[PDB]
Amino acid sequence: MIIPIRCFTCGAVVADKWEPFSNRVMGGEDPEKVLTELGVNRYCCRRMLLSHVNIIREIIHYTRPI
Amino acid sequence: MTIDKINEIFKENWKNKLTKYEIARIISARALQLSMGALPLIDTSNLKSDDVISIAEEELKRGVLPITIRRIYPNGQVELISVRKI
Amino acid sequence: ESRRQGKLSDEVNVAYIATDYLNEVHINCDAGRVRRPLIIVNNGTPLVDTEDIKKLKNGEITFDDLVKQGKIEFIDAEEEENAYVALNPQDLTPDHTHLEIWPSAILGIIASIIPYPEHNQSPRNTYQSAMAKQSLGLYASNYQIRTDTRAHLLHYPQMPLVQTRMLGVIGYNDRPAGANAILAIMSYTGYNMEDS
Amino acid sequence: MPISLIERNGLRLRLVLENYPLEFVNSIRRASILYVPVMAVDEVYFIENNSPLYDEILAHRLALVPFVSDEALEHYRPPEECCDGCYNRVYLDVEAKDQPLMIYSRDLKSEDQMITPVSGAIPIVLLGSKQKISLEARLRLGYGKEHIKYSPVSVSIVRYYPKVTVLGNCEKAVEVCPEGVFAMENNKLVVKNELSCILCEECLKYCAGSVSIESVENKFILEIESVGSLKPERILIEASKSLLRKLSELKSKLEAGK
Amino acid sequence: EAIAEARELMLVHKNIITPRYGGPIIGGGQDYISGAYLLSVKTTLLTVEEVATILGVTDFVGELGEPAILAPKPYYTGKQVISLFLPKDFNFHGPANISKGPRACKDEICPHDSFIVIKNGLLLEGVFDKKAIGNQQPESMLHWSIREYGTEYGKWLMDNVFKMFIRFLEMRGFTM
Amino acid sequence: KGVVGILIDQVDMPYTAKGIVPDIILNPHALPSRMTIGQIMEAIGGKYAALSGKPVDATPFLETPKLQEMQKEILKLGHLPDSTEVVYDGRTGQKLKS
Amino acid sequence: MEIKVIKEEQNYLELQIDGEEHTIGNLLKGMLLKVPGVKFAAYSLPHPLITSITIKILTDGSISAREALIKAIELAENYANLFIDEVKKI
Amino acid sequence: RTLSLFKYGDIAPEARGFVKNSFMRGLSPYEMFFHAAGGREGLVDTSQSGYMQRRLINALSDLRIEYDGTVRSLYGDIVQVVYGDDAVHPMYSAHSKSVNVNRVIERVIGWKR
Amino acid sequence: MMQGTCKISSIEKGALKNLYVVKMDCDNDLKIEFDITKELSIFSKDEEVTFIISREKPEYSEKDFCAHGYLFLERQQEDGSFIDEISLYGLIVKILSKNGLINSKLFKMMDHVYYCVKKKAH
Ligand code: F3S
Ligand SMILES: [Zn+2]
Ligand SMILES: [Zn+2]
Repeated sequence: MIIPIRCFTCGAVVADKWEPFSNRVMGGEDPEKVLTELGVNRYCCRRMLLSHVNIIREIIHYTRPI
Repeated sequence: MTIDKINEIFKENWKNKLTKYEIARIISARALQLSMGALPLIDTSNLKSDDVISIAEEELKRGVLPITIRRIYPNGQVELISVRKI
Repeated sequence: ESRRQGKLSDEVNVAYIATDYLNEVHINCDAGRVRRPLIIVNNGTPLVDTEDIKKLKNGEITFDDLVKQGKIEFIDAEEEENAYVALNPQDLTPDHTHLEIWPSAILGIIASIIPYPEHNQSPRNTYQSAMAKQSLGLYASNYQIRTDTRAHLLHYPQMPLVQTRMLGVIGYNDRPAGANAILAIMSYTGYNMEDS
Repeated sequence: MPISLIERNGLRLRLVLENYPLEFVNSIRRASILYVPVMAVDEVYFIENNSPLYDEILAHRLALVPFVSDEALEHYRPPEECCDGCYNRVYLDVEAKDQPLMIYSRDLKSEDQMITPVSGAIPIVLLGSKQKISLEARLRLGYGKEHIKYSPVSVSIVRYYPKVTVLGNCEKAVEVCPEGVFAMENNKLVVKNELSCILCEECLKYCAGSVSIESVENKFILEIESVGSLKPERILIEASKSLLRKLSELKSKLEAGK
Repeated sequence: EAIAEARELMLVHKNIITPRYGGPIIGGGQDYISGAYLLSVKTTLLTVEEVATILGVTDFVGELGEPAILAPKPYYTGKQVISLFLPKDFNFHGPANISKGPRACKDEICPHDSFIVIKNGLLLEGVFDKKAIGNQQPESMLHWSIREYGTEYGKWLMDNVFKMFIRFLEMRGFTM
Repeated sequence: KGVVGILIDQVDMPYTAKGIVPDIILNPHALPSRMTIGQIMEAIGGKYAALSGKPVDATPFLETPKLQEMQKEILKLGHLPDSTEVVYDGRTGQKLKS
Repeated sequence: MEIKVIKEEQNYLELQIDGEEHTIGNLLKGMLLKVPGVKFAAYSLPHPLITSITIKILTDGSISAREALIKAIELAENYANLFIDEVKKI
Repeated sequence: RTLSLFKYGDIAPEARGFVKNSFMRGLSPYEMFFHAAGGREGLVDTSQSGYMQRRLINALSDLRIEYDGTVRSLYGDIVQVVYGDDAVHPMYSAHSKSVNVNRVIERVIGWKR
Repeated sequence: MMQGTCKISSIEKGALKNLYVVKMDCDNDLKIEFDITKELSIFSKDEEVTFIISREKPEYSEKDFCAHGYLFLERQQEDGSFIDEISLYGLIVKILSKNGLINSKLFKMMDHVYYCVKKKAH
């Protein structure tokens, strides 16, 4: 739904690098270069960002009333 | 060779040997009557386990049990085996 | 030819059966026949050319326009008795009558999610299809306002890094049911023996 | 028995350890993960939550947020000697008006000003229109042996010390090494980054007679990477202090039995 | 009475040999066989620390003896470590499973470790594989051990030596 | 298919020289008799996709990139082309021989 | 931690420690293997789901097993103190 | 012809299901179809076995070994004068053999042979 | 109980991965070949060395090759020569003789022996 706070494999924090990465990649930059500039060097942490699906944006339109 | 030599070998082999069913029956009976208030026939002061089945096993291993197995042969002959110090 | 020119219904299929003893023509126009599309080739040249592809890529025409122009036709299993089909354009012959659109279209929608399925043994590909219908993920975007008797929800779903072309068509990348794991292949502690 | 610094780059610290046994170095590597105290969210008190995320999901997300703990190891009671002086309170009270709103880590307010989130740009939750959250969390010290949220590092590495020797000359070594240990300088093979060698031995199946690869027996390389709560040098000292505590307790219990 | 009968007649180690045929129905599987092969091959050399790591998963406490190799460096052998668990009067001669191909020699003079030689409980030749420790293999070395030393010995052997194979796979590394 | 047999903490897992730890460990004995090469190919392709940031298409008969190009690019990005790693035991700290 | 003796002699000791795991067991085994007089030393973790280890020491009789264990603990403490001293000046 | 990709009356090896690739190199589309067709009948792969075992159990349940060595029914009928031929349990057999004499010889003089 | 001076003739690979075979030519029409690995490979292909086989532990240094095992095999060939085999707990030492080790009443079957090879170039 929303980006995890930490990488699943190691305990590195990845949630604060999601907005810069996604904003710059849809701006036309190379994903590998953006990831290397952000400091994400291990592929365990790179799969966290390269495979995230932002579903909370769709879900906020159908939140349970309670 | 009463009927066959194999039958004589069989009966000679099982003459002074206990089958596993007899051992199981003796141990179960001893444990059942030991849990009902009987006094153990061994020390039972430095044994590893203090349950009835372990005490019965140790009582059978060192012959102290005054129990006799009655084997009834199909022709009517009776054989008696004693486990009290054999 | 009449069907390809728009003067006959596209629901009509015709087969000619010639044998040492039989000389028959069969025409079928009823319901319930399973048909598949093919590109019509003529003298070793498919009727879909570069200009049609260019007009298709920028949105001027669609698949239905190619069908209505007599370049692609749906044929049933009995009309295909007269068909000589080529998988790829580079093995075409003046004796060929049709060309396959997509060689991977012999699979269904679940067999279309397997990466490298032609490198696996077939029973494992069959078991995959059964197990893919039992996995937990996101089944609907409005799941929180629905009332289902039983339902599941994976908290952090990921889309596969190794993709297939059908995953984006069917909308699986928006409703995924798994995650990407760092995998090691080794013997460790004996707790992964025989399917653990 | 010295210690040599390789590199200090932000949250990473890399060292060379000489004349230490591998058992001690691996025990340090494990203790820096398992037995170093860190401030983290223990439980959350919810008043209202209209967000798309459930209470348990938000609680887990808050528990995974790092907090600065350098000054908290002398003002707060560790979990080994279990209110004031035990817990800290952090508040969050947000609401969206008419358009979706994203809640970050800078929206968390701590009663004690020395315990703050490491980064203020961590996305917590996205709120829809008119949705609101108001909660209150309690933070306490803990060890990574209990929950991995209390671990102060991300990676912790000990590897062998390499010895790379160039015997002849071959251009394949530069091609096949994944670590970039070799380079070509004036038509000859030289070693640039010897300490980056991971003893892959991939160079020995191509440059069989041109390169020699060994490991130094008494030297080891230690890498740790902090997550933000503590500086890398404090973690290595806290791990050794934990080892000393355990050893002293075991020794006392042993000597009290003979 | 029910508990006593279950403990006397139905216990697992008393039923290692199946009644359908005279063979063991309990034995080694997948990592056990490859670990035994990798440990018992004649190229395996071990140090004191590696030997202590391997033997730490068992019940063994005692003297290791001298290493098989004394100079230039002190090294133990996998066969030497395996021999610590065989009875000191056990003898066995037989081929190994790996002897299907050209490496088969059908005699004790084999440069491929294809023929198993045990004399006085000392593994001097051959490897351990499916034909020596595998389950459902009648007239194997494990079957003869169980038959001639009791099912309690088989229980003790399966609980001690079969862990060493897994530990050695963990140390050696086995991948595909 | 399989069932979870044990859960192991990150300290006890085997780690690579970069400190990476597996999320799941698979037994090598499950592959040879079932002959699922696509899983090893997918592991290599996934490592390549994570390292390079480039799309990986595994559509049958039409796979791009090819395996050899993937392995060359994996080598150029700082890893071994055959997708193997140097691994240490987390419980003792000793390097595995393979 | 909580300890208890399984079997003790002058040249043999089997010690069970509750609340400990690989971190202390491996260190103690490695320290024991370098104590002069120790013939065999190993540690075991009987079940990974339980936090408990077992230490097994065999000596030649010139030194007691308990004395060897105490010496190994002292060696480990010296190493830890030296590490603490040397980390503060990098 | 099996598929529309092939000529009328073609009985060449590739037209009738011979795969010349390996799993390492990958299968062709029609090779994949042929492989899936070959393995279809293994997917189909007990009441008869259960019925037979039940009939055997109900036929044989009353037989017992006596102290005589004889196999008799609980109603007294004699089935075998001695069990088997040597009164040896298959569970204690040396793989159907009462004694393996070569094994005994190996036990006694195997250390010098 | 059995000594000699001899020269190495060949060092080949063998059946297994890291195995190596050191063939040797000795005096008194004696031939010896034994298995080694990379760790124990300290021999060149044309050097003079000295060996000894005895039931007592010899004197050895860090630059020699010393091992102990069991003499477990002896066969007689068609020409009247003997094949003797010592197993260093897995590593085989083969000895070619005309009188044998047991047939000559030097050793018994399954004796524990010590095998040492030292370099003549002290
Ligand atoms: S190829 Fe590479 S990293 Fe080390 S041993 Fe060989 S150099
Ligand atoms: Zn990571
Ligand atoms: Zn052979």
